[PDB]
Amino acid sequence: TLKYSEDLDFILSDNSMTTPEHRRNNMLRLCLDMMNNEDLCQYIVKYRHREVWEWCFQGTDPKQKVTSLLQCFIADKIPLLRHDKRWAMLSLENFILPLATDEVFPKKIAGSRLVKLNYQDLLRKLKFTNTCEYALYIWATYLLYTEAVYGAVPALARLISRGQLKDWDTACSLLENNIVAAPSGSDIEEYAQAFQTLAGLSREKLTNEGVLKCLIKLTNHTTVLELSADLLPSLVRSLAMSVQLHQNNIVSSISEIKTNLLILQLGLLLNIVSEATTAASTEELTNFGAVFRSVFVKKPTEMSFVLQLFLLVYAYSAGAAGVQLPPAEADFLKSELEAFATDVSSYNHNIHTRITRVLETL
Amino acid sequence: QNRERLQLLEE
Repeated sequence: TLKYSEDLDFILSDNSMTTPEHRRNNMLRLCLDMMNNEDLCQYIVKYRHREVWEWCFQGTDPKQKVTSLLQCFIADKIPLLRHDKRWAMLSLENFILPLATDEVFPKKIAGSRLVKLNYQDLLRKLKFTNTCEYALYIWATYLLYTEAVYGAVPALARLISRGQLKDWDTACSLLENNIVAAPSGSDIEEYAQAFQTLAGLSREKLTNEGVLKCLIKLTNHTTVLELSADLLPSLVRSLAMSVQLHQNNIVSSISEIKTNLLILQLGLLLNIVSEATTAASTEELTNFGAVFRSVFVKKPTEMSFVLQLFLLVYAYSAGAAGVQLPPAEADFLKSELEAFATDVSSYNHNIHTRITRVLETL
Repeated sequence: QNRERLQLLEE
């Protein structure tokens, strides 16, 4: 209709002819209409999507928090198609990443009375009321795009360690997805930083699946382990005590949460202990001795992936600490490891390859 | 299927 068309001519005022407050005020009034009127939204998307978008994103500045919030709502309310290049008007490195990693959000808006009422009213309706959370959301929802973002991996790790949010799944996923498979020396130093940050978190964070996947992914680059070597025995203790805490779930388990957790902690152990023989000999990891004894005595015909993984990580620990297993114990281990190798060979060359290496010492 | 099998180790 007209009505929408004339409304939009009005609200989309030339940004080069207005003050930032007036711009901000028109954007507020636009968001609030769109929030209140699905029909206006359909209209924009069918007929004026490019002009509304170029108007909203003509200027972006992560220091203007209220405008940035409104702009995150627009991106979320009338997103462009995935491959539309006008997504580049929201710079990952200079707008989105800064907003994603800055928890400070103003609690007041400078403005008339009606401006402030309109703002409160919008805030009560928005999916998120600050740009840290909205910008993480936009980034992971619409822009998991994207070439790796420079400075993203350590800045996200720093954001997790400050601990302001109650859920890290999105931060962690974006951190994980911005680790490349063939990092430059510069990426590697960023990866080192981020790993030292995450490895410095409370022991509780070592039970968070998101954080563990980042830690596994970062530790895939062995040069990250060398640059951070003095932190490894400490991480290994934490992980080995956690595994020991839930050892009842290693042989058998009816818990998906506990099983995935043990698999991810053992996968992280494996990453560290197969590459750092000094860390493989950390004393608490050798208390995996107890559990292996349990398993060896009361053999089981059935071996789950978690138990196989435990035994592999154990074989690394035993070898580094100079544990000598009597011939029965060594042959059971060698033998269960060879069977695990036959399973994993078609689907995880990394594990197979670690098993092979270890079997050379058996 | 969606079971954790550590394919993450290979990226």
